[PDB]
Amino acid sequence: GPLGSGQCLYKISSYTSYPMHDFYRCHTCNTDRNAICVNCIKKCHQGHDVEFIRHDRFFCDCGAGTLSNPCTL
Amino acid sequence: QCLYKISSYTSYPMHDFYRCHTCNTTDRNAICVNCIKKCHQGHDVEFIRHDRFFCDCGAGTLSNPCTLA
Ligand SMILES: [Zn+2]
Ligand SMILES: [Zn+2]
Ligand SMILES: [Zn+2]
Ligand SMILES: [Zn+2]
Ligand SMILES: [Zn+2]
Ligand SMILES: [Zn+2]
Ligand SMILES: [Zn+2]
Repeated sequence: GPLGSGQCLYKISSYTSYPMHDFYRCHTCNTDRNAICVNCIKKCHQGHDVEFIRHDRFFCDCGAGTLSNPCTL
Repeated sequence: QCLYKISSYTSYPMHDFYRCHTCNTTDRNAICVNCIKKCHQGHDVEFIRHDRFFCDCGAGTLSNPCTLA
């Protein structure tokens, strides 16, 4: 298998999957964008207009090449 | 004071990034501090701080009170 595909945890995928977290935004309660935990979104905002959001602490749209201009770094 | 205290735990799980409203072809983008300075100089940028465990609902910041407290 490719390098980094073993089952020892000292491998790249352990580090790149680690700094992620998920939360919800409720657009029904609004306009300053809020952040809501999963338990509250399911119980406190049942039937509301909700949005799932996943954050990667180190992800950068600029360096990732998703913006109109290429990253200068 | 000793660092083994509640405030150490409550300050730890935070991270910050920038949104560039000038570069709006990617909606709700996330940009690092180095890129916002060198790649988006003069753009309409917004600093955003997030706490992994913060919840506006439980915090009482929304119109209705939280039902899970
Ligand atoms: Zn909550
Ligand atoms: Zn709501
Ligand atoms: Zn950049
Ligand atoms: Zn970047
Ligand atoms: Zn920009
Ligand atoms: Zn976050
Ligand atoms: Zn709640």
